Amino acid sequence: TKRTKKAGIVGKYGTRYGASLRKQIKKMEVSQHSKYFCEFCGKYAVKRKAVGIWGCKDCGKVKAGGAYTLNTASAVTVRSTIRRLREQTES
Amino acid sequence: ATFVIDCSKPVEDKIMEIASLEKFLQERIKVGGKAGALGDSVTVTRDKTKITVTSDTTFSKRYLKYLTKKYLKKNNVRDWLRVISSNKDRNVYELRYFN
Amino acid sequence: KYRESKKIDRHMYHDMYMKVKGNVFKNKRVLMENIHKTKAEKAREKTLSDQFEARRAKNKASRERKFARREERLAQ
RNA sequence: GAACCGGGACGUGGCGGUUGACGGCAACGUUAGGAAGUCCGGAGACGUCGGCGGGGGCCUCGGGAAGAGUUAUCUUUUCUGUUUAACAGCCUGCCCACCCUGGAAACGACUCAGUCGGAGGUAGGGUCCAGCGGCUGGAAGAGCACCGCACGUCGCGUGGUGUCCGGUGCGCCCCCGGCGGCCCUUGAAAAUCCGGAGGACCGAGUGCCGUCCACGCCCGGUCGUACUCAUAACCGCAUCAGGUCUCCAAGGUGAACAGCCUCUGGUCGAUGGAACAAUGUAGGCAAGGGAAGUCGGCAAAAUGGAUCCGUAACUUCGGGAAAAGGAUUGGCUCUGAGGGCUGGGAACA
RNA sequence: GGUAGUAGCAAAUAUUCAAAUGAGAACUUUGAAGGCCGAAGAGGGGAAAGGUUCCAUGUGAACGGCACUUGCACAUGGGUU
Ligand SMILES: [K+]
Ligand SMILES: [K+]
Ligand SMILES: [K+]
Ligand SMILES: [K+]
Ligand SMILES: [K+]
Ligand SMILES: [K+]
Ligand SMILES: [K+]
Ligand SMILES: [K+]
Ligand SMILES: [K+]
Ligand SMILES: [Mg+2]
Ligand SMILES: [Mg+2]
Ligand SMILES: [Mg+2]
Ligand SMILES: [Mg+2]
Ligand SMILES: [Mg+2]
Ligand SMILES: [Mg+2]
Ligand SMILES: [Mg+2]
Ligand SMILES: [Mg+2]
Ligand SMILES: [Zn+2]
Repeated sequence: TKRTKKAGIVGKYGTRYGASLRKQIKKMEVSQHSKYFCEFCGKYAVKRKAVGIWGCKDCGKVKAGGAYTLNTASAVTVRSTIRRLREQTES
Repeated sequence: ATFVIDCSKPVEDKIMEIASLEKFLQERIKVGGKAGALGDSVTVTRDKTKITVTSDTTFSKRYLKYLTKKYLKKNNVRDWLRVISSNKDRNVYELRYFN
Repeated sequence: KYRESKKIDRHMYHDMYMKVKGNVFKNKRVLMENIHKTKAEKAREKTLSDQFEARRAKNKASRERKFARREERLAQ
C-alpha cells in the first residue's frame, strides 16, 4: 500500500524542520543512499562509503566522486575540457 | 522388577506385623492409576520376615518406599523406624532404628 | 522437501516460493491443498486436450478413408 | 597433583643433501625440511544501532536411584543434591571464505530482512576458518550425597553404595558469527609477534655441513597482597537519612532488572515502658450540593492495563490521535486453528 | 549561673518465649517462633580513599548521645608467602 502520499524517505523526520527543508534534503537523501552503475565491472553495486567516496561491492573498486552523487555535473564538463585540451596539445 | 522389604529386625523386636504390611501394600498399590488392582500384573507375597513385590511391568522402588512410609505413619511407628536401602542389594529395603 | 521429492518442479517451486513470500498462503494445509488442486487441474486439462486431439485425428483418418472409397467408386 | 611461559647449554635419536623434504589438478596438508645485508604484507587494531544464527552458564519439564518434609484425609506426590578444571591427543567442521567438474530464460537459487549468478548460478565433490563443540588422558584415586564399624578423654580413623537417561525455549547473563541501517560524525598509537620477495655465502662419503623436529638438563629478580569499600572502616568537624566508579543477579504474577510475595545469603541495628488530651506530622473516609472557597481548582478527586468499534477542526500531509465517543474483562467445562523427527496420493502411518 | 532536669530521644514495618553466663541482662551467646531486605539487595567482590580498622585472649577508667557481661573502644599477642 502507498504508505506516504509525498514524503517518501523524509518521513523519518516527522513534522520537524519545515516542509521546504525536508523537500530540499530529499534529493540528497535519495541520491546518497542509491546504487550507481559501475563502469569497471558493469554492475549496479556502487555505494557511498563516506562523503565523496564510492566503492563497488562486486569488483571492489573505490572511486572519489561527489559528496552525495557518484558523479557531479561539473565533473563531466571538466573531463570534456581536459580531453579537448589534451587533443589540441597532442595534435 | 522384583523388590523386597526386610522387616526381620522389627519382627524379632515384636513391633511389626508382616501380614498387616502385606495387606496395606495390596490395598494401596496402584496399577494403571487405580488402587488395589494388583491382579496378574502385580503380585505381593509375604514371608516370616521379608515381603516381596513383583510386577511384570516396570516398577519404581521409590513408590514402595513411599507406601511403606505411609504405612509406618498410619501405624504410629514412623518416629521409631525408617526405610533405608541396603548397602549390597539394589532391589531391597530395610527397616531400622535411628538413634 | 516437495522439490526434493519431485512432487513439484523448479518452476512451480519458484512460483510457490514467491507467493509464500507474498503472504498468499496462511499455513501448511492451504499451501498443500493449492498445490494438489493446481496439479489436478493441469492433469485434467492435459488429458482432455489429448483425448480431443486423438478423436480429431481418428475422425480425420475415417474421413480420408471414406473419401478414398468414394474416389474408387467414381473411378469404377 | 597435574600443566604452561621466558631464557641458557649441551647430549641422544630423527630429518635433508638431486646441498636445502614429501603429497594434492586445486583450495591446501604433513611433527622436521638452508641462509646474510636489503625490501614488503599482516596481526596488535578499534564507532554506534537493528534482525537472525551458534556456543557456555542459568532457568525449566519428565524418568531412575539416595536422603529428607507432609500423611485426621489425598498425594508413584513436595524438597535437596545427582559434579568434572588448566593442559595433551584424536574427531567434528556452524555462518562465511576458497577450490575442482560443468555451462544456465520456461531463468534459477535464496534470507526474518536482504541478496547471488557467463566476472560462471543451481547441482555434484572437496579445502579452510570458530568453537566457551564431542571422545579419551588429567580422572575418580578427587568433590558431593547416603549407609555402616570404631576411639568414645587427643586415631585430621576405617569401610561400602551412587554420582544415571531424556525433553524443551521470541526465556535470562556472557562470548562468537554473518547481514543490514546511520554519519558534512567513518569512530588511537606503539611495544611485540608471524609471514613473505631476494639468494651474497655455505658440504661431504662413510663422514661432513645444516636442522623452527622429539626426548633429556639448569634457572627464573624487585615491590603490592590483611581488612572496609560504606544508613559506623572514604568525604561531609560525628558511628551525619547527604555524596562517592564498577562486576554477579533465582522463583511467581505480570509486556517488563515496574509494583507486590517468596528461595540462597543477610538481618530485626535504629534507647525502652505506660496512656491514647489539645495542637501538630503522615495517611483515609464522609450524607445533599459541586469551585459558591481561593489571587489562582493550590491540594485532593476523577482517568488509567488489555481487546473490539470509532475518532473532528486544522495541517508543513509527516501529524493532530491514546483525539473525542462507546462495549468487554472472573471461574469452570470444552471446540477449532497455528509444528518437528522417522519410514516408500507419504494427500499416509 | 537562670534558662533546665527543660527543648528534645519519633524516617528505613518487629519483636516474642525458654535457657546459659554474669554482682548486675529489654540491649551478650544458644535454640524456637513471628517479620523485613527480595538478585538495578539490607547478598557476594573489587577501583579510589583509609591504614591495622583484620584474627585470638582479656578489660579498671573514658568512648560506643539509654544500657552492656559488650566492641570498628582499650591492653597484650598474631596475621599479608
Ligand atoms: K584501543
Ligand atoms: K555497522
Ligand atoms: K589457561
Ligand atoms: K626467506
Ligand atoms: K591476598
Ligand atoms: K577499594
Ligand atoms: K473557583
Ligand atoms: K480575583
Ligand atoms: K560479666
Ligand atoms: Mg535506532
Ligand atoms: Mg524459566
Ligand atoms: Mg568416590
Ligand atoms: Mg626463499
Ligand atoms: Mg578534614
Ligand atoms: Mg508471563
Ligand atoms: Mg544488573
Ligand atoms: Mg574484630
Ligand atoms: Zn564494480
